[PDB]
Amino acid sequence: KKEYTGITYISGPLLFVENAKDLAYGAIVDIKDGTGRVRGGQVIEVSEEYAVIQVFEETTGLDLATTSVSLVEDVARLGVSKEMLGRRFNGIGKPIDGLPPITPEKRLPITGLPLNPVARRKPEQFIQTGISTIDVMNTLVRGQKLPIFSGSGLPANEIAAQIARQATVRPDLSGEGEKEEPFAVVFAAMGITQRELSYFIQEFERTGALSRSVLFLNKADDPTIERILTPRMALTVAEYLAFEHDYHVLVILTDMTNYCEALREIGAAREEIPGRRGYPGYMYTDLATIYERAGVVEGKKGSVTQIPILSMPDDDRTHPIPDLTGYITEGQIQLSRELHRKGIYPPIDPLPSLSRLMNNGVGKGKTREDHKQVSDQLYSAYANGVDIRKLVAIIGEDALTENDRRYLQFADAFERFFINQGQQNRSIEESLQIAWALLSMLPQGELKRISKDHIGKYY
Amino acid sequence: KKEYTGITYISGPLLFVENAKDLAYGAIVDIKDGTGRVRGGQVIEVSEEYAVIQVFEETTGLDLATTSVSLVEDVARLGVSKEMLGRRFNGIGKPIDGLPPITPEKRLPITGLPLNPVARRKPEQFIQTGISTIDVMNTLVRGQKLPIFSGSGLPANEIAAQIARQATVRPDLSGEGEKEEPFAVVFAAMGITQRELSYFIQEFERTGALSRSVLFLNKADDPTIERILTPRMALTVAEYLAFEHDYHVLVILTDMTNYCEALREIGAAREEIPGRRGYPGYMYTDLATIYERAGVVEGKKGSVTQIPILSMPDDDRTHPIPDLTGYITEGQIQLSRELHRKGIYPPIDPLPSLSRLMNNGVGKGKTREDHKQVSDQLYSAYANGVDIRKLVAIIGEDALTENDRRYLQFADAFERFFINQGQQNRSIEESLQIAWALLSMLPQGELKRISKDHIGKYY
Amino acid sequence: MIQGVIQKIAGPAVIAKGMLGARMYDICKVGEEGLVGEIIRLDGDTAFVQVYEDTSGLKVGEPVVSTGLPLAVELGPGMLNGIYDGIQRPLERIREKTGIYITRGVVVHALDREKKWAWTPMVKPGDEVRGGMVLGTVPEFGFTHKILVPPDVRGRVKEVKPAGEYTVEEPVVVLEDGTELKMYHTWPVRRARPVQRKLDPNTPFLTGMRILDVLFPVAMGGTAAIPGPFGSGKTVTQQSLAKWSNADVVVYVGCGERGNEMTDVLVEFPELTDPKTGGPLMHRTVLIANTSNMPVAAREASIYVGVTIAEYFRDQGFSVALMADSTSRWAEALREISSRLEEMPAEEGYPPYLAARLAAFYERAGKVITLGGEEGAVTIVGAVSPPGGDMSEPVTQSTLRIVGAFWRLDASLAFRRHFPAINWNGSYSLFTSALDPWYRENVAEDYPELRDAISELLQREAGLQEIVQLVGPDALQDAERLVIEVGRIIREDFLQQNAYHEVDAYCSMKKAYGIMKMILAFYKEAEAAIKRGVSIDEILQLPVLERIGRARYVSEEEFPAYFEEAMKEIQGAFKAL
Amino acid sequence: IPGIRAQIRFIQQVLEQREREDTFRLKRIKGKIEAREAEEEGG
Repeated sequence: KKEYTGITYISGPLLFVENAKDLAYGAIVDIKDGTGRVRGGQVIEVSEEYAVIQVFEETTGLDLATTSVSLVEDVARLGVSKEMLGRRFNGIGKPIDGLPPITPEKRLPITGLPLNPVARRKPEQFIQTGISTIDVMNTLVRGQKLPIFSGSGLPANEIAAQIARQATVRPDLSGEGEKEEPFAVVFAAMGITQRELSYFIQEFERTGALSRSVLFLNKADDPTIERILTPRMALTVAEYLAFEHDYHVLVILTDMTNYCEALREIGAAREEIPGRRGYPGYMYTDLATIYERAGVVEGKKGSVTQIPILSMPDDDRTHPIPDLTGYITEGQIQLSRELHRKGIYPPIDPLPSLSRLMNNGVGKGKTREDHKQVSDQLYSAYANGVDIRKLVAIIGEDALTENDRRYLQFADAFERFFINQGQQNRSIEESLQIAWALLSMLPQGELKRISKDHIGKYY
Repeated sequence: KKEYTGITYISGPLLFVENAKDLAYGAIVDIKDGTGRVRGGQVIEVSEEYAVIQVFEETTGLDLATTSVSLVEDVARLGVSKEMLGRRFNGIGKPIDGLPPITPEKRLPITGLPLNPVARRKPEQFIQTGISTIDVMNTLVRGQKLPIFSGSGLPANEIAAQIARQATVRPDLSGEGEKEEPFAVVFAAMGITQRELSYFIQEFERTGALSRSVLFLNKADDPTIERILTPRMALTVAEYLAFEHDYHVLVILTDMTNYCEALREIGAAREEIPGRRGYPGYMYTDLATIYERAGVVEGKKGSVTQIPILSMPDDDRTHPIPDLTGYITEGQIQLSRELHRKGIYPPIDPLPSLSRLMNNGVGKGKTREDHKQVSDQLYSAYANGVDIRKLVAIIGEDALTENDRRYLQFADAFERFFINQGQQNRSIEESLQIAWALLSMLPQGELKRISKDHIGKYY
Repeated sequence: MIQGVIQKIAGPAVIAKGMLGARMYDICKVGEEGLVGEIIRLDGDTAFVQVYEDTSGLKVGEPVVSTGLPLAVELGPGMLNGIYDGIQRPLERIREKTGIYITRGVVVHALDREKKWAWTPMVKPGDEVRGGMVLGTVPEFGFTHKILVPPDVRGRVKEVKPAGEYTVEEPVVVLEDGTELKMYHTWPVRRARPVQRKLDPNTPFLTGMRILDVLFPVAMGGTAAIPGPFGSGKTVTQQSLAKWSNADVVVYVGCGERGNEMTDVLVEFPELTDPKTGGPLMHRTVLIANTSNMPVAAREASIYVGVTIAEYFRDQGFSVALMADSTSRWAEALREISSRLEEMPAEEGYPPYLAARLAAFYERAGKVITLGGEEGAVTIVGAVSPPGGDMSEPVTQSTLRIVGAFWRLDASLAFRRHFPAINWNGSYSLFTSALDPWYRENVAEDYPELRDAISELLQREAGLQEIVQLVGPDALQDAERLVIEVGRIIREDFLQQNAYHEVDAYCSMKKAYGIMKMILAFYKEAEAAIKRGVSIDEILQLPVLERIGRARYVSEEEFPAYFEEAMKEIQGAFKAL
Repeated sequence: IPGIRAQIRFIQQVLEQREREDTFRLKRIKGKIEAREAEEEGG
C-alpha cells in the first residue's frame, strides 16, 4: 500500500526506484507525491540494483523525499461486460458519458494471445456496405483487414461514418436464418479534435445506430500513452463480444498515423536505434501485434472485421506507415485526389485498389452468379477508357474510331453514375443493375469475359 | 605448453584474458577447450591488465572454466617452399588435399616489409591478352596491378579465366629470347560459393595450367577472419617464387568485397570510429598494404602482376570499396550491364576503364609506331557517337545532319565488331587491322589525332 | 547441470548470475516455468540468455537451469503432413490440449511416441556399419522412410530386432561398443550435415509457370530470390510453386507471413492430388509456421529448423525444395537481438554479420551424392521484401552475389493487373546455358534457338515502344507496327498466366513450346504478307488471332490436336491473302 | 519536371537518413568516454 519509497534519479520520463525485487517486468505502478495526485507507470527493464519506471503523463512536481510508487496488479487488463452496447468510453477505459460507471463480468488482459493457425477457418461470407465500387469490385468479407488509404484534405472520417451507419450482413441472399446474426460497431478514434468529435457524436446519435455500438475517444490533448492504449482496449472488447457472445463486430480505427507518431515519440525517449525516417525498428512488429487480432475461428460463429483508416503523409505510398500496413493487411482500398476535384463522392479510384479475399466471398450461390464476371468486365472497360483518354489527351481526337468512342462514353458515364453516389444506400442488387445498365452501352459480343448465359438473361 | 588460463569475457569474435603480458603484440595463439578441439587466434592490444584475442574459427562450446590459450609464434609467418607449386591450400594454410604438409625451406613473415622506392624499375614489357579492348586501348604490361570492376550477374570469372589462358608475352616484336616464358598462377579466393569454384577448377583442369599454380580456398561456409588472413599468404608465396626463383607470377585475387566485409565486421566489434558509410578509417591503409606487393625490381628478373576482381555493390563507382581501390591501383577494367543485355562479350565498357602504365609499354619499337594514335582517335569517335545517341533521343533520327549519321553508325559498328569477340584469341595486328577498317568508315581529314604519314600508309 | 538465478530482465533478453561453465550457444530453461533460451555471451560468471517466449512477468530470483545441448531437432519418421512451431512443437497437439490460444511454457514432444510402424531389417549380425549407412526401412504414406546411422557413429552390429511393429522409442540395432540405435536421432541446427562430394546441377526444376520455366530457369540444385514491393503476388507465386512443382517433398517455411496463408494451405491441400503418385497433396508437405504475432527469435529458430529438415530428407535420397519466406523478417529479428546486446551497428541498423549468415544459409543448398551413395538435391527459393520496394536494402544486396536466378517483381505490372508481375527486363538466370543438353534431349531439338527469337523480339520491341509512346502508333512503318502487335500478343498470350483457373495453372514444356512455335509462325508469315503488299488492317483481324489467343486455356490431354489444327489454319488463312 | 522532383526527394531523404546514424554513434561514443573518464581519477 505504502511500499517502495527511496527513489534515486528522475530525468524526463524515467524514474529509478531502488531496491525492489517484487515488481515483475512490465507491471503497473502508481506514483503518488506530496500533494496527493496519483499518476501511472510501467516497470520496464527491471534489474537487481534498481528498477526503471516510465511515467505516463508528466514528471512535474516530483521529489526524491516525498514520493512513493506502489504495485497495482501483475499485468494490464480492463473489466469488460455486455451492457456497454450504447455506451461511450475514453482511452484507458473510463466512462465519459451521462450514465454511471459499469460493472464487470470478468476483466481480461489487453495484449497478445495470438490465434493458433490450426484453429481458424477461411473467411467465406460477405458484408454489404452500400457503396457501389466497394460492394461490386472490392467486396469486403467477414473476417479480413482492409485499410482505406486517405489523404490530407480528403473526406475519410465521413466515409467511415457512412460505412458504420449503413453496413449490414445480408442473411437472405446465400442462405441461413434471417434474424440470427447480431451486429455491432466498436468505433475507436485517436488524435481527433473537437470538431471531428462533435461530428461523430451527432452523426452517430441521429439515426440511433448508437444502440448497437461502443465508442472509444482519445481527443488530441491527452498524454500519448492513452493514444497507444486505445486500439488494444477496443480489440479486447471486440474479441470478447465476438468469440463469447456470438456477435459480428466491425472495428474501425481512425488515424493510424497519429498512433505511429505517438509510438515514435514514446519510443525515441529510450535511445533505441531509430530504424527508418524516425520510427523505430519494431514498428512492423507492433502494427502486426494489433492487426492480426481479427479473424474467424472454427467451432464458434462470431467474427471480427477491421477497416483501419489511415492518411498517407504526403501522398507517398513509399512511406514507412503505408508500407508496413500494406505488408500486414490483405487488400487495400485507396481514395483518389483527382476525382475529388471534379466533385465526386466517395472519391475512390478503382485502378490501384483490390481485395485478396474477394473471389471466395462471391459467386455461385453467394450473392449472384454474375459478380466476378461483371467485376472483371467493369475493370477491363474502365482500363481501356483510361487508355484511350490518355491517348487522346496526348495527341488529339482527330483520328479516333468506333470502338474507342464506345469506351470513352463508357468511362465518362461510369465515372459520373457508378462512383458518384452522394448519401444514397444502394443494395447490391441495385449496384449490379446499374452495372448492367452501364454495360448495355457496349455491343454484345465485344465483352470477351462474361459468359453467354447471363448475357442472355440480362443486358 | 598449456599456460594462460583464466579468460574473463567472450562475445562474438573477441576473447579476453586476465594477467598475461608476455604474449607479444600481434602474436599467434591456439585455444584448446574442454574436449580437445583446438582453434586459432591472434593477439591485439596487449596491456598490463588484459589482452584481447581475435578468434578465427568460431566461439561455440567455449566455456569460461575449462579453456586455455597458448603461445605458438611471436609473429605470423608462413612456411614457404618451391615444392608447393602443384598443391592446394585453404585459408590459414592447411592442405585441403590427400597429401601431407610440405617440408619448408624458409619461413618468412606475412605482414609486410615494403619494397624500397630505389630498388624498383619501370615496368616496360608488353603482355597481350587477345581481348582487343585491352590490347589496343587499355594496354596491360608486366608489372602493373589492374582490377576488374565487375557486377552482380556480369561475367567476370569467365574473363579472368580467358586472360589467364590466353595471356602470353610477345618477345619477337622488340627483341628478346624467343621462347622462355610461361606463367605461374597464384589464384587466391576468399568467399567464393560452390558453383563459381567448380567452374574455375574445371577450367583450370581443362587447359593443364593446374600443375603450375597454387590454390588458396576460403569458400563461403567458412569463417570470416580466415578471409582476413588469406590474401597475405597468397602474396607472400608469390613474392617468394618471384624474387627468389625468377618466375613470372600472375595473382588472381577474387572478391575483395568479402575481405572488406570481414574488415568492417572486426572494426565494428572493436568500436573504432567508422570512416565513411560503415567501413573503418584505416581501410585505405589495409588495401594499400595488400596491393603494393606487386612490382619489378632491378638486378633480378622476376615479376608480380595482379588482377583483383571486385564487384561494385550497387553499380556505384562512388562506393568506398571501388573508390579506394581505384585511388590505390594503376588502371582498371569496367564491365557494362547495358552491353551485357545485348549479348556482347566481353561487355567491357571502353570509356571509363583506363590503364596508366601504358604510355611506357607501347609505342614505336615495342608493338607498332601507330598504336596510341589509333587509341586516341577511337576514343574521340566513340564519345561523339555516344553523344549523338542522346541527340537522336531528343530530336529524331531523320532530322540529323549527314555526318552525325556517320558517327552514329560508327558507334554501332564499333560495339558490334570491335568489342564483341566471342572466345577467340586475336592478335595485336589482327586487332589493329580491325581498328583501321573501322576508322576508315569515317572520312579522311576529320581525324585530327593521327599524323598524315600514318593516315596515308594505312586506310 | 549448472543452476543459477536471474539478475536482470530487459525485453527478450535475460541475464543469469552464478553461471560458471555455461558453454556458449547452449539451451537453458529460464524461469519457474521453462522458457527455453540460448546463451550468446559470457561475462565473468554470468550469461546473456535470449529467451524464445513472451518473457513478460518474470521476477528477479527465479532459477535458471542449463542443459548443455545446443538447440537440437528431432529427425525421424512421422514428420510429413503436419505443422510445427519454430522450436518444432506440434501445433495440432498444442491446440488440442490447451485451447485455441497459443500458450507459453507448454512442452510437447516433437515426434509421436505412441504410433507403431512396420520395421524391416536390412542388416545381419556381425556386419560393419558406419555413419550414413541404412539399417532398414519403415513405410509412410506412399514413401519408404529409411533409418540411417547418425553421422559420425561407427562400430559392429551385434543384434537386430526381427521384423514386426515397434514404436519410436525402441532401440532396434545394438552395436558392439554398447550404444543403442533407435528409430530417430537428434542433430544440432547450426551445423551442416556432412556429405561425400557436391555435384553440379544439370536438370531443370520445373515449376509450371511459363516465364520461370522458359525465360529464367533454375537447375534442380540451385537458388533464387523473389524481391518486390507489397501487393505484387509473391505469396501466390510461392504457393503455386509449392502445389505444382516437380519435387518429391516440399518444406514451406514462413517467418513473418500472416497466418491466413498458413490456414489457406492447411485447409486447401488435403483435397488436392500429388501429380506424381496420386495421393493427397498434404502427404508431401512439412510446412513450418511462425506468424507475425508470435515471438520474435523463433523466426531464426524456424529458418534453421527448416534447412535442417531439408538436409535430412536430402540425405535419405529424395529431392526436396525448401521455400523460405521473408528473410527480411529474419534480418529484422537479428537486428532486434543485436540492439538488445547493445553493439555497434552497420548500414541501416543491421549488425555487420548479416552477409555471413545469409551466405551460410544459402550455401547449404545444392545437389549432392550422400554417404549412402544415392543422390539428392535441395533447392531454395528465398523471398525478400525491401522496405520501400527499392532493391538497395542490405538484405537484398547481400542476397545477390550469392544466388543463381533472380525474379524481380514490379509494381507497375502488379497494378495493371498483369499478374505474375515478373519484370523480364531486369531479371536473369545463370542456369540457362547448362540446361541446353537436357532441353535438346527431352523437349525439342531446336528449342534453344526458338527461345532466343522470343527474347530478342521483346528486347527490340521495347525500344520501338519508346517512340510509340512518343508519336503514337500512327507514323510507325509496317515493320514497327507488326513488331508492336506481335509484342502485345506475346505479352498477353504467353507470358501472362492466371493461377486461379482449373486448367491454365500448369503449362507443360511441350505446351509452352507449342505456343512459342505458333507465335513465331504467325510473325514470319505476317512479315511475308506485309512484304508482298497487304496492309495491317487486313493482317490483324483474322479469326486465327483469337484462335491462338485462347491457346493457353486448352488442356494437356488435347493440346496437340488443337495445335495441329491451328497451325494448318495459319497455313491456310495466310495463303489466300 | 515531376520525375526530377521525385529524384530530388529521394536523394534528400537518403542524405538526411545518413545523419541520424552519425548522431547516434556520436552519442554512444560520448557515453563510453564518460564511463571511462569516471574511473580515471588516478593510476
